[PDB]
Amino acid sequence: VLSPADKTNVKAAWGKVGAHAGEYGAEALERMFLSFPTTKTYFPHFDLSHGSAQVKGHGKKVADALTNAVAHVDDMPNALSALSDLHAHKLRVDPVNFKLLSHCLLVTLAAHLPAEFTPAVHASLDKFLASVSTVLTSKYR
Amino acid sequence: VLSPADKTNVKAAWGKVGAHAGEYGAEALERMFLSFPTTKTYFPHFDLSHGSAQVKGHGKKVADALTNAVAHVDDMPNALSALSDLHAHKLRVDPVNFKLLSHCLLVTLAAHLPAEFTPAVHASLDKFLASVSTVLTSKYR
Amino acid sequence: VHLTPEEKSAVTALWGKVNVDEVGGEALGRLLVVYPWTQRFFESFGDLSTPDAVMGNPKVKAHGKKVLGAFSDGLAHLDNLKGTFATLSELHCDKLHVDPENFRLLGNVLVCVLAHHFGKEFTPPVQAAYQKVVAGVANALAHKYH
Amino acid sequence: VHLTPEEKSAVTALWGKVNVDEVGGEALGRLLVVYPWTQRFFESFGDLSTPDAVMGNPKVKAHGKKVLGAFSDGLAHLDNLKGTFATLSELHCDKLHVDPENFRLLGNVLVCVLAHHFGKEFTPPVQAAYQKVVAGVANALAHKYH
Ligand code: HEM
Ligand code: HEM
Ligand code: HEM
Ligand code: HEM
Repeated sequence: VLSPADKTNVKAAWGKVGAHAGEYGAEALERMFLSFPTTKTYFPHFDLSHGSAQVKGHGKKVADALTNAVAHVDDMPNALSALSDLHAHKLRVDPVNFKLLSHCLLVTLAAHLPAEFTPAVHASLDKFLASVSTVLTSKYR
Repeated sequence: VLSPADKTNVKAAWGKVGAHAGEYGAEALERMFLSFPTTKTYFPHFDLSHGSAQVKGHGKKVADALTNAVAHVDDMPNALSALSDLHAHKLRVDPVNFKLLSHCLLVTLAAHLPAEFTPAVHASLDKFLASVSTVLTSKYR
Repeated sequence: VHLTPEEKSAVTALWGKVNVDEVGGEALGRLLVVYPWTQRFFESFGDLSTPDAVMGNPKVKAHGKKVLGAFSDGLAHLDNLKGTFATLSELHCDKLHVDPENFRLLGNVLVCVLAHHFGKEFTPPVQAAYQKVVAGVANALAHKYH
Repeated sequence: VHLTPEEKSAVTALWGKVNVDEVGGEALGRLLVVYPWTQRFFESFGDLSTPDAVMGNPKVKAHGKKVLGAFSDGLAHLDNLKGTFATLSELHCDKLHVDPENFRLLGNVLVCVLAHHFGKEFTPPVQAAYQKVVAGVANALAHKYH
C-alpha cells in the first residue's frame, strides 16, 4: 500500500527516468537473465544475447506497462488486468521471479541515476514494484 | 488482489466462525506461539500459557478485526489504517510473522470446519490473509 | 530436526492413521490450487484448469503417493534428513530449480491437510511437532542450494 | 560460491575501490529505510525516524563498517563462506533470530549501493558475479537455520 509520499516519489522518479524507460527495462531484463539464469526458461523462443533486438523490444513493452501503472497508481488492478491474466493465469510465473526483475530494475535505476536515486525514492520505487508484482501474480477475474 | 469468487469464498467460510471468534483466534495464536517460538518476542508482557485469559481476550480482537476486514474487503487500507499504524509504524512486525499467523489461522479453520475448508476456499482464504498482511505491514499514512 | 520423545511418539501415532493412498495427492493437489504457479512444474499431468480438475486428476493422486512416501522415509530418519533426501535434493534443486520457498509451502499445505483430516486430534502441540518435521524436510530438500 | 576465474577477478577489482568507511553504512541505512521493520533490531542506535536521520545516524555508519568488514572477509574466503560466517550465523540466528529473508534483502541492497557508486562500471556481468557472492553470504549467515 503506497502512501501519498510514495506516489509522489514514484511519479517524480519515473518522470526523471523519462524517455530512457524502455532502455532501462531492457537492461533490467538483461541483468535478470545473466544474474538469475533460471528466469530464462520463461523466454524459450527469445534471442537473449547481449544487445538482442528482441530484448530491447521487450524491455520497451515492460517499460510502457510500468509507465501505465505509474499513471494509474490508484487503480492498478484495473489498469493491469490484461497483464495479470498473462502472467498469473497463462504463464503462471513463480512470484520469486518478480522479486528478481524488480531488484534488477532497481539496480538499473541506481546505476543510471547517481543524482536522483535517493533512499526515499529507492524505498517508494521498491513498494511500487512490489505492488505491481502482486497485481501481475494475482488471478482476480 | 481478490477475485469475486475469492470474496464469495471468504465471506462464506469466515462467516461460519461467528461466535467461535475468540476461541479460534486464541487457538491460532497458541498454535503460532508453540510452532514458531520466535513469535513470542512480540508479546513479552503477555501470559502465553495454554488457557491464558490474556491470550483468549487478545485472540478475540484478532478474529473480530478479520471479520471487519472481510466486511471492508474492498476498502482494507482505509478500514484497517489503525491496525496498520499499530503493526507497521509502532510494532514493526517482520512480514514473515504474518505468514506464520496466517498459516496457523488456516490450520485452525481446517481443524474446525472440514466441510468448509475445500481447496478453493483454502486458496481464497490464503489470498485474503495475505492481503490483510500487506496492509498491516505497510506504512501508507 | 529435534523432536522430544513425547513429540516423536505423537507424530508417529498420528502418521500411522494417515491414508497412504490419499493424503499425498490431497497435499500436492492443494499446493497446485493454492499456489497456482506451482502448476508450471506439473503441466505434463494434464488438466489442472480448475480446483476440481486438479484434485480429481489421476496423475496428481499417483504422484502424491510418492511425495507422501518421501515424507514417511523422512519420519523414519529424522536423524538423517540430509542424507535421506540427498537424491531428491539434486533432482529438485540441480534439475528442476524449484525455489526453496515452495518446499516450505508444500510442507505447510501437508500440515493443513493433516489438520483437515484429524480435526481436534491435530492439537497445537502435535502441530508444533509436525512443523519441525516439515521444516527439516524442506531444509534437506534445499540442501543442494546450501 | 561458484565464481569463474574471471568473475573472481572482476569482483576483486571492483571491491578494491569500495570505500570501507561508508558503503557498509549506506547498505545498512538503505535496508532500514526501504524495509522499515528491520529497524526493530536497532533500537539502541537512536533516531531512525526519517531517511535523513537513518543515513546520518552515527551508530548505523559505525556498525555498517563492521558489516562491510564481514563482506570483505567473505570475499577473501569465497571457497569457505560458511566457515567464515559461522560466528555471525550463530549471532543472527540463535541469538537474534533474524529471519533469513532479511539477509537476502541486505545483500541485494548492498548490490544496489554498489550499482549506485559504480554506475556503468557495474555491468550486468559484474552484477551477476556479485549476486553469487551475496547469495553465498546470505546462505552462510542462515547456516544455523539449516
Ligand atoms: C514488473 C513486472 C513485469 C512487468 C510489468 C511485465 C510486463 C510484461 C509485458 C508488457 C509483456 C508483453 C505483453 C504483450 O505482448 O502485450 C510481458 C510478457 C511476458 N512476461 Fe512480463 N512483466 C513483468 C515481469 C515478468 C517476470 C518476472 C517474468 C518471468 C521471469 C515475465 C515473463 C514474461 C513472459 C514470458 C512474457 C511473454 C513473452 C512472449 O512470449 O512474448 N514477466 N511482460
Ligand atoms: C492476520 C493478521 C493480524 C491481525 C488481524 C492482527 C490484529 C491485531 C489486533 C486487532 C490487535 C489488538 C488491538 C486491540 O487491542 O484492540 C493487535 C495487536 C497486536 N498484534 Fe496483531 N494482528 C495480526 C498479526 C500480527 C502478527 C503476525 C504479530 C506478531 C507475531 C502481531 C503482533 C501484535 C502485537 C504485539 C500486538 C499488541 C499486543 C499488546 O501488547 O497489547 N500481530 N493485532
Ligand atoms: C516437501 C517437499 C517435497 C517432497 C518431499 C517432494 C518429493 C518428490 C518425489 C518423491 C519425487 C519423485 C522422485 C522420483 O522417484 O524420481 C518428486 C518429483 C517432482 N517434484 Fe517434488 N517434492 C517436494 C516438493 C516439490 C515442489 C514444492 C515442487 C514444485 C513446485 C516439486 C516438483 C516436482 C516435480 C516437477 C517432480 C517430477 C514429477 C514428474 O514429472 O514426474 N516438488 N518430488
Ligand atoms: C547479510 C549480511 C549481514 C552481515 C554480513 C552482518 C554482519 C554483522 C556483523 C559483522 C555484526 C557485528 C558483530 C560484532 O562485531 O559484534 C552484526 C551484528 C548485528 N546484526 Fe548483522 N549482518 C547482516 C545482516 C543483518 C540483518 C539482515 C539484520 C536485521 C534485519 C541484522 C541485525 C544485526 C544486529 C541486531 C546486530 C547488532 C547488535 C547490536 O549491536 O545491538 N544483521 N551484523
